[PDB]
Amino acid sequence: PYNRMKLMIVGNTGSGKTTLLQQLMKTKKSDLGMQSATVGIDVKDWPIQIRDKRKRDLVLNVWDFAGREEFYSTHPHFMTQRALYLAVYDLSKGQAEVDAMKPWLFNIKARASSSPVILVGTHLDVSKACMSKITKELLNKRGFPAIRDYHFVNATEESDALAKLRKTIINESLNFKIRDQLVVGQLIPDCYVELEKIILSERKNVPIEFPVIDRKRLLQLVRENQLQLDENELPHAVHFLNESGVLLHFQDPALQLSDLYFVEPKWLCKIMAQILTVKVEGCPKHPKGIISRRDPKNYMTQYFKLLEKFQIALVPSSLSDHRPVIELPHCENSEIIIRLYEMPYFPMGFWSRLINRLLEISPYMLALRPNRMYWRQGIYLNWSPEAYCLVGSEVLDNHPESFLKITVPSCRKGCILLGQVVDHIDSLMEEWFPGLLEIDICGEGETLLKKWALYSFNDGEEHQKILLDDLMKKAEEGDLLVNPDQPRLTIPISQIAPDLILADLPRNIMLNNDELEFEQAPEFLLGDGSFGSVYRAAYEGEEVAVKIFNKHTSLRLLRQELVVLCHLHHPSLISLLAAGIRPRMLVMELASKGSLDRLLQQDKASLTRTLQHRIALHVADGLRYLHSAMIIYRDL
Amino acid sequence: FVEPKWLCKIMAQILTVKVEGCPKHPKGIISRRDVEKFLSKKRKFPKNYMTQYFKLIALPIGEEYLLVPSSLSDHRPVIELPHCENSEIIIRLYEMPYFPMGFWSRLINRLLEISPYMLSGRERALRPNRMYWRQGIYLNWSPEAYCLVGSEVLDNHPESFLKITVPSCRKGCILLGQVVDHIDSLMEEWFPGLLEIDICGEGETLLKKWALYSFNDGEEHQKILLDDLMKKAEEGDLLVNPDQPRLTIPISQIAPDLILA
Ligand SMILES: Nc1ncnc2c1ncn2[C@@H]1O[C@H](COP(=O)(O)OP(=O)(O)OP(=O)(O)O)[C@@H](O)[C@H]1O
Ligand SMILES: Nc1nc2c(ncn2[C@@H]2O[C@H](COP(=O)(O)OP(=O)(O)O)[C@@H](O)[C@H]2O)c(=O)[nH]1
Repeated sequence: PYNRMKLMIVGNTGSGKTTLLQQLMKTKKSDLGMQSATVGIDVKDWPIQIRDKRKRDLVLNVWDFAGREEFYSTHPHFMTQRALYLAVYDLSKGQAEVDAMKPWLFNIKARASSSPVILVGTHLDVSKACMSKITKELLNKRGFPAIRDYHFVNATEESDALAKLRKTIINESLNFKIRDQLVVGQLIPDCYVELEKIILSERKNVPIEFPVIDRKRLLQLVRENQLQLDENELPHAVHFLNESGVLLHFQDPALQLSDLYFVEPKWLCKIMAQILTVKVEGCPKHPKGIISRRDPKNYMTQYFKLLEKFQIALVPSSLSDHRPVIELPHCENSEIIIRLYEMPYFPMGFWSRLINRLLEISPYMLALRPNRMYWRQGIYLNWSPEAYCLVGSEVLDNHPESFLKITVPSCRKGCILLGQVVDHIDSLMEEWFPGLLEIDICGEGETLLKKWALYSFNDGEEHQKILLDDLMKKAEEGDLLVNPDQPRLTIPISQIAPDLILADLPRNIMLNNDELEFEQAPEFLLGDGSFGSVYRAAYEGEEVAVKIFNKHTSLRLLRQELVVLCHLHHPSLISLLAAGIRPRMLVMELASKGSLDRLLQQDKASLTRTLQHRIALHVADGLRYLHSAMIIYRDL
Repeated sequence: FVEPKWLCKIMAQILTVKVEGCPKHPKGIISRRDVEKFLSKKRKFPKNYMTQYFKLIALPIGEEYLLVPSSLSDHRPVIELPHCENSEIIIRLYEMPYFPMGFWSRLINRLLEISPYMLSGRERALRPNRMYWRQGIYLNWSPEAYCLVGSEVLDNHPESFLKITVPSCRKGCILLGQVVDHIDSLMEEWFPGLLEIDICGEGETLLKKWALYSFNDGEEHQKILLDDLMKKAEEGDLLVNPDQPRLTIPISQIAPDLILA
């Protein structure tokens, strides 16, 4: 059995975070009479030898996150889904700080959507006990994560309330049980436990200034002991240990640090927050937010290399919260495509990653350089009055949510930019915050995020753009135009959302449904292959092979495949001819003789002993072109 | 005006309109509805006169919103540029002891004419992008034609500067010439004291105009005040490095306006 969880503490800018934990841990000393606000996340671990019939002496680690808003950019890295979350009221300012909790709870829901949260009042000596009303009214079960219990400990001193809170923590930890698994008492191989023991023992035998450990040292320690791990067991073992928080290791190939292992996580977390606290009150030659290389044994390079790897370097935090007024050339309600991403709150590490994803993409419309101005919530990378992209962030009147208004020109060069930024935002959103884009069939189908598109029938002077949900607009794919209740006038789909229709791709891949005849229902035209999804049809008067896609392939994935398939164009590689919707198909050249495997299986005599050379030459040419295109075929 | 207090405090009130909730306006943009609702007394015709007496404060934008160049954000945005090589940008500094009162709002108002290429109606127009702020302006026709006229502060210098950056191209030279001509007109009409030739200063004025150059790309910019480049262009057309008389840079790229380039 494995008995180890994470008890993360959550709250804002000064509350019972480092004070509550002391009596929760029953730390008697409390030598620091006046302690400062937390820098980093302050990892600590404390075992609970439960004095009852059950003897599961579980040891769990607390990560009491810093509450100041300047460290908020790095917190979502350490928000795992295998943990129990706390919250702190600061009941001194009752009925007000409960509202201040809502961004934190929303972030917890976005990151760890299936973990219980326990709310804890941290003031009784001062004041205002009506906060439990609002917690029972709007904060209970309205989009927020699954609240389990709420407490009102005095925090300054031990008491019956604190004991009840500790028992509640014990009960909720021992009854975690995500999707009926009972994590707190699951079963793992003993090799993992032994590796954890040796790692936490070696934690005390590393240099303080640099506890980073190379993979060679880990292979040394596995050799010194009698572990039964091989090269094929470490990639899962260290990942499981990382999920338990014993040591942080990163498996992203793009960020070239997977060789290093970060034992003693508190050191790494504290170093991550050192740059965010240094300032200069001198001459403001540089705008607020930008910074260059300014001040040990070769560690200086590794520092900002790690910051760049984490994308904390230009410091996206403390970066010019006020935006300068921007006056676009064409804003006559018809030359601009606008899309909105209405969400209840902005997730913590959203903008610092977003303005760090579109930033590095210089080869747009492909290498020329774009002008750019960065603020805490925008990019606005613009090339010319006819080619730009403004990814802003405003609040609508009489609207408590947060919006992400992307404004792009509607011309040829704007469709590409809109589809390329929408794809990046969607990928970020589904990769970092899966709890937001999560369907909710139970209850109303809110999904928390409503992606709107703005459209106006009148060619300018409409004075207002009508909203339209992107899913409802997507279901309107039967035709090619949208129209109101008064159908005398209509708007093409391409002008208001050129990403749903395959418009951001090069126009030489138009479906051209008028001249295409194709019978999907019969199977005698499926003869290409055997029980496949490819059919035979005729397009432009020529015999071709179409590839009908099932419901599995999403539109975004298909577009991401087509954008790289369209630019290949070699005479030894099957070249695309068209693609389109109704249904999601793909037309390509028809190989008259079919694949080579069937011929080898049944027509072994057809090869005239010199075709065996021509096939090899053509395949070699194809492989040469593919490797010249810096793409690896991987399955031939 | 029989009551000066009323006029002064009306100007003050228009300069201090604030709305809760962080509305869709970046700092320095006000809407007529907001200003009418902000003043507790919702007058009918005096509101029209107040919006019409701003011939002094609040320029009209789109007949529904007002720009207030004296209340714009004073935080210089983190702004990059297409070109960043020393041989691809022309930089002209205007060193001053201090910024006169109303200088940075007069410069913006003057720089809101849009015809540096259309030549005052010879062509139709060419609308650029703009990034107004209290101490600067950015105009962008293309990644090859742009202008950034903004204040700058240098290390260990108690003065204030007006660094103008343009691309080192033909359109960059056109923009530099137009901007320099307009700024010289503004300095001549509204702030003659900075251009005043002090006899006690012996040919020295509060304004000093520098051109930044670099013989080799990557090195630090060196300053030469224009009153020497005028004579050096009277003699020849090239600037020569005194240490190495082979690194020669034309005056067609350090200051094209001197030689009518
Ligand atoms: N353009 C074409 N002309 C002729 N035959 C083709 C063409 N494209 C594919 N085929 C053949 O039709 C069949 C299609 O195989 P396909 O690539 O769809 O297989 P798969 O990806 O493993 O299967 P699936 O996607 O259905 O799970 C194969 O036998 C292939 O050789
Ligand atoms: N009077 C009083 N002060 C408290 C109480 N709980 C916490 N504090 C104060 O809050 C501080 C804790 O700081 P903390 O929130 O952990 O720092 P942060 O995590 O970086 O925001 C301590 O210095 C305490 O003085 C309480 O119940 N009563």
